[PDB]
Amino acid sequence: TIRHHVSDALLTAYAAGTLSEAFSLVVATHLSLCDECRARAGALDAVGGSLMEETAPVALSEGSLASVMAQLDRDPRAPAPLADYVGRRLEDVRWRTLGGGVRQAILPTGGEAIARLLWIPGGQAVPDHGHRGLELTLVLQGAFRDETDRFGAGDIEIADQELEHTPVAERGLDCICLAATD
Amino acid sequence: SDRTDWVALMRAIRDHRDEAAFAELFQHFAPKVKGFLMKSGSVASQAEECAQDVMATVWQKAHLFDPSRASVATWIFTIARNRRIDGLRKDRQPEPEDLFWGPDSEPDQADVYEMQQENARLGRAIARLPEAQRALIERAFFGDGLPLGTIKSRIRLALDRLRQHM
Ligand SMILES: [Zn+2]
Repeated sequence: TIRHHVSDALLTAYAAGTLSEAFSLVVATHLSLCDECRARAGALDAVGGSLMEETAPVALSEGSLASVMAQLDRDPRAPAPLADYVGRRLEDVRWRTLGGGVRQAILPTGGEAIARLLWIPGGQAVPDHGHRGLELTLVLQGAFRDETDRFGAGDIEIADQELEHTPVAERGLDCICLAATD
Repeated sequence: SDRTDWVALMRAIRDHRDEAAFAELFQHFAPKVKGFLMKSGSVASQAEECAQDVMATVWQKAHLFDPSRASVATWIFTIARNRRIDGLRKDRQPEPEDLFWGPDSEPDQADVYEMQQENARLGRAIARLPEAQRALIERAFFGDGLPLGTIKSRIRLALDRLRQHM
């Protein structure tokens, strides 16, 4: 049961579309794993649709309708969009080897925020630093313990600069996550 | 006005590739999508470019529209904001997995009637905000306490239904 969601502020940014590709990637992968946050985004989208509908129209150049009508045609743990950044299954992505059994595979994105898949085996821990901005983590498999809480499959953590990081992954299965930093 | 019955017209496109219906939609939403994108800070020419593109997408992804989870204007807003934003992305805002009703079925008339109701309530609330809270809202959707509760609840509710069907 997902007990950790995307903050209202991140959901508002996602609904506004002002988010950087990386963060949008994590937020939306959660959204396709968590119906609760999916319903929240929806209410937020509703605000946009209303502002939309209540905006003074601006005429298009003549012929626009006619123009457009002419050109009209008559892995279960990596699913929302994440699947587009990774091939068939998670076992064969371009994995780098790092500090012991941790492995990471950077994902290609626009914007100035970075996304990557972290592979942390049971028992080891993700070494980490309190970033300058905001870090988003989404567990896709297994889980890991921050002390302030736990995070299992589908749960998302939102670190802030005020933080202290200490995460050790649960023993059992390997905890694979999706992270994004700015 | 049945020519204005957006939901109905979207079903027209979904099931019969009703081009008149599409024109009906376009003549209403295109100019709004344009004005909206300009308030967002786009240049007329680039707005009209996007407007047209958004409308073409409305046609292509017509089947993805679920009248029990959003109004047509919200769905369209969804397609306008997911456009390319250079400094933030290469192609489009990454969006969640597509949950749609297949051609075999459709959401309950009731769930739809209610979704549209709560939406109309949000619209109304939005409209009467004193000009200060109304700007707070706009600044968010343009650059940078509403009844979202009720709407959030229906979608949550409508979403569960969609799940049993699949
Ligand atoms: Zn959630």
